[PDB]
Amino acid sequence: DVQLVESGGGLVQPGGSRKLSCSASGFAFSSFGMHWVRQAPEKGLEWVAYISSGSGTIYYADTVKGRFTISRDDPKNTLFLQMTSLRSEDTAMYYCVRSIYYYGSSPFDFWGQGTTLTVSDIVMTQATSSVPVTPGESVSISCRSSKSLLHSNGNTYLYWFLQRPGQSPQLLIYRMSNLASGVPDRFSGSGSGTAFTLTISRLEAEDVGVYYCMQHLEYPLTFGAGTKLEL
Amino acid sequence: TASIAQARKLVEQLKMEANIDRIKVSKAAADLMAYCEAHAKEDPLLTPVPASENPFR
Amino acid sequence: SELDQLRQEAEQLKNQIRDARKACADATLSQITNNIDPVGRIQMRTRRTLRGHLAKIYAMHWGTDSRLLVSASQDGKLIIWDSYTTNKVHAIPLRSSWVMTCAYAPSGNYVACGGLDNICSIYNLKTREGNVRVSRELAGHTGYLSCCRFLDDNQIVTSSGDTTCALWDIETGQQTTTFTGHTGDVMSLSLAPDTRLFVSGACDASAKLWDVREGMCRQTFTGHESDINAICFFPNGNAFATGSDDATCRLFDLRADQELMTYSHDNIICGITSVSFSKSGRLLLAGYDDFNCNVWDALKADRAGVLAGHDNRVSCLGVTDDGMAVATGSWDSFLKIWNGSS
Amino acid sequence: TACKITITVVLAVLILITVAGNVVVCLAVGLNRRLRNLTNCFIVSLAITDLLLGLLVLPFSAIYQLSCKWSFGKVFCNIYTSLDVMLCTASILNLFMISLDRYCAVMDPLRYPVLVTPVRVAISLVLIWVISITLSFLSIHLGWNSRTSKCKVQVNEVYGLVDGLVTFYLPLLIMCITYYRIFKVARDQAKRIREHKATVTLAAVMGAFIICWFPYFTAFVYRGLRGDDAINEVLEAIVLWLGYANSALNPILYAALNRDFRTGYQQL
Amino acid sequence: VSAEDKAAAERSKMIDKNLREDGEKARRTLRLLLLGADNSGKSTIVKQMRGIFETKFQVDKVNFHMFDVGGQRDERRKWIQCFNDVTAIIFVVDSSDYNRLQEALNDFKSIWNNRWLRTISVILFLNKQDLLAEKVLAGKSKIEDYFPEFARYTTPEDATPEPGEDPRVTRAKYFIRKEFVDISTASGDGRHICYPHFTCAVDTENARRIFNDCKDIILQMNLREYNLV
Ligand SMILES: CC(C)CCC[C@@H](C)[C@H]1CC[C@H]2[C@@H]3CC=C4C[C@@H](O)CC[C@]4(C)[C@H]3CC[C@]12C
Ligand SMILES: NCCc1c[nH]cn1
Repeated sequence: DVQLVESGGGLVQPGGSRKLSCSASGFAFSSFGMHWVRQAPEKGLEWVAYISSGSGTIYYADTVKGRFTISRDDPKNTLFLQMTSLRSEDTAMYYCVRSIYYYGSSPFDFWGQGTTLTVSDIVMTQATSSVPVTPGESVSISCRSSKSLLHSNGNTYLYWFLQRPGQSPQLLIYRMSNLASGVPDRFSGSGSGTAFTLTISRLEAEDVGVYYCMQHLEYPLTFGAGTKLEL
Repeated sequence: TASIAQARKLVEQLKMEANIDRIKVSKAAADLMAYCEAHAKEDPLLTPVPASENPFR
Repeated sequence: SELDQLRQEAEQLKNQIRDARKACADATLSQITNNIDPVGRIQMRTRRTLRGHLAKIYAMHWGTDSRLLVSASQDGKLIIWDSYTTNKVHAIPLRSSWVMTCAYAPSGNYVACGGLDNICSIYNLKTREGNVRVSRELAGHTGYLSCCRFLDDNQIVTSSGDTTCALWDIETGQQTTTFTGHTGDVMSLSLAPDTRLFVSGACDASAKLWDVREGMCRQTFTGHESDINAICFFPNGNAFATGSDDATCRLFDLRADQELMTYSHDNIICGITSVSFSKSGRLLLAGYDDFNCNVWDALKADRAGVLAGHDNRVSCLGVTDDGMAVATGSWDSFLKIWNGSS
Repeated sequence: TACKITITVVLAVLILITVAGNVVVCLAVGLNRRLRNLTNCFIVSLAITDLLLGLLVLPFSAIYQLSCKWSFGKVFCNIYTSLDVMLCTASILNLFMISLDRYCAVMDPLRYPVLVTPVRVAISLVLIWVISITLSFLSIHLGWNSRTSKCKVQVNEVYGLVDGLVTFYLPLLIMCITYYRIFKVARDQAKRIREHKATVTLAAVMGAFIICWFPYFTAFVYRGLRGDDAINEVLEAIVLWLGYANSALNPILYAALNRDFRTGYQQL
Repeated sequence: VSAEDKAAAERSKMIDKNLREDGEKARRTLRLLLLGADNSGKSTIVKQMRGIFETKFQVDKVNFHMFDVGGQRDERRKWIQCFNDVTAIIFVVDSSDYNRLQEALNDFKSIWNNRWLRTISVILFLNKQDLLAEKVLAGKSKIEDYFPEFARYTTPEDATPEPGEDPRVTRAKYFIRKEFVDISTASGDGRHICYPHFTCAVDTENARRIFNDCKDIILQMNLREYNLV
């Protein structure tokens, strides 16, 4: 099965250096682009870096550019993240995310379990922080963007993720309407221009969690604050 | 007895084809002409679309 | 004695069918469509050129989204193209490089191909591993695979050079139905829009209409003088057109059970490789050995235009489901996308 | 006055043919996709070089010969002479590389794709221009060829031998040897299987090269050794324009005598 | 273009990089098509040198790839179009069996006069010469029975028989060869040339004869484009 295991995290001194590794098994690693996404404790998701398939294209977030270096070893199916000058702002759980890009592909489909590091731009808005829900009732989640995510090619590069408590985020809706593989049909993504809605018909216990909307129109990739579902 | 067995099968097949109902060629021609006329407007190759509606600009 | 008597009855039955067809040949399609105005001159430009194949392209098939297409070449490579951007979506290395046909599943999840290896290989395009893998190898034909078409994700029809067509269950790998009756190599097949019937053209210069569920030949269409290389159903399913090596295209009617129109020109002396209809069926596009593609008026048998953009044989062509564009593949290793402009 | 007009027409036709002839070769490879092969790489380089000669050197040479005075600046004359030396030396060395290209095609036809790999074509093209630039710009600007209305190329005893032998006489010796071995192989095949088909084509290719360039380099070496006044003024003009006339025949000998190019013209 | 389109375009460019790398290795090999009958013994020729059966052998740093299509029926007029770009066709016949020689001659005529084989030379092999020599020496079966023109055929003076060969063998062996060459010279207008040869089941020079003949086939193409022939 598809697996992404992170290692190398731990408590480090401020200003130090640490090397994070992401070992991939069960899929063609060299065919997938790879992202690092971190999540500060009791905070939302934050994109860190991206390396393309073939290592030809590399992108960094502004808050980490110049200090972090991302690299991959295709024969060993290992993804690396070399970090330097680590600050207290870098204390987060770092997730290894695979993403392949072709017509009709589903980027960000699989996330790793993550490794914990402790140190001693389109704006995506999710105003509703929490929503009280009951099973069997329809729920709608709203997302907003500072810029229109609808491109001239007809795609609207909006993504929906679900992070259940204790679990890594999982892709639900990619490009604002398509349903990810392995996701029940009750989830539906609807949007237009800058306003987007995620409708969850017949809510169940498994659906409880935090929902993030991400834009992929341009780099750096930015996440919404997140909407939490509670019973 | 391979040839005699094949002959029976070939004769039996020709019986099925000879018992079908055939409409007039004029009736068949009209249906083909009607279908082309009815769907003429929605044929981009017959009537090229404006460049704004052409995915292959 | 018995053999001589039986073969005489076949000749009597053939005369009975010929008289029956002549009885219903009250008028000609040319007379019916004389009054209608011509389509004019059809001008199509090469919008896209698909480069990357390093050998003769032998087959292509559009996906149902009218944007993705799969092409087969004898460099041992199956390529899936994004026609809007000319991006290569996939490159499938073939175990046998002598591929002659390829098909795109209507769902878009599978592609099929096969050639002189006598095998129809099914490739899964949607895997969790991110690569295309062989899902099935359909063995059972004793000749080369000439054409294949999906009915759904589990059923596919193949025509072979062993004079037979077969219907396959992909999940079990067994041919549920075998279609026999052609005396020559079957070179092509076309599915009816409702996928209840399909026509096949063989090298016995005859076209047979087969029932998929029942598994027998319903009607036989003759009139060509040489091997049939191409066949295509009319968009409404009540007719089909064939292309042969005698430089002619003929329009046969299912219900009238006879030929309705011939599409030939005195300058054309080369064989025909591929035929297709426009979305409304008013245009018949045919690929030729003389490096050109001639667009015919289906109703009036007039050459509406010429697609001249290849330096070698036009081996295959196909029109999208929405009718927006036509793709032509050629032995010069290039694919071209054509449509007109206002 | 009538002779001046007559000579002007002759020069105008020669310039027009050279420019128009090499445009067709450039367009034939440009328009035809099948002609964009490594076998025609040298012919394109030859056609490009001769087109520049017909635009940057020939129009100015015609003015200088007709008016018998160099109205342009003295500094520009040095660049004009350097361009004339660079383009003509490259054009001569282009023909030398074509003979070597054909020599491997005929003598060792099985191993031709590995002995004429496109890496070696790129290196040879670079070395042609490096030698062409060195003998044209560096030699003139540094006074290597040094002994106001005259803008003729200056030459000394040492420079005449170096330029004459390396640019023309050494390639001529090899090309005669190379094209003679090819002639033996072509004749042998015909005897086993027109009998003079290889004779006419090879004589026309070698005949034009020798006719157009041998008298010039013979006079060029003689002029350097015996001074600039040894060569008659009328004679010096004849041999100078024979070398220019070669660029009008290269589109005919190496393109119009090719199977693909003749059919390529029909596609245009 | 969007951020995903740029990544898709980069994926497309990586595919083209691997297409050229895989496609570059196939340009250095020469493609050969092996044809014949069941009794032709073409399997012995390839085995000695060594749906589709392939064989790769090297002769002086030159790679040959010979394809034998043994999974198809007799009607090859359709799938022969696939082998339109092969350098040579290695047609093998059995000389000993005079009964099927006319079938081989009829078979060779279809291949030579094929519409899609107008520029493909044929490296003709007449296999099993030792069996033919014994058959002629015995005299039980005479070629005149099947070929009436053999009785009126005389050995040309230009012929150069191998040492230790009876004159009777040379007259019969060259008559069979003349039948095939007469078909070759009848048509083609010099576009392609047949290269007849005589081999046996124990001959080990089959690879070299193909090497020399393939050199002539390629050489004629180079001379043709240079207008030297
Ligand atoms: C294709 C070949 C035959 C073209 C040859 C062109 C020759 C014959 C023509 C073209 C340019 C002409 C020269 C132009 C100028 C002069 C200067 C004049 O004071 C003497 C005649 C002379 C020297 C001409 C001699 C003949 C000439 C060299
Ligand atoms: N017109 C030819 C000039 C030249 C080149 N090389 C020597 N002289």
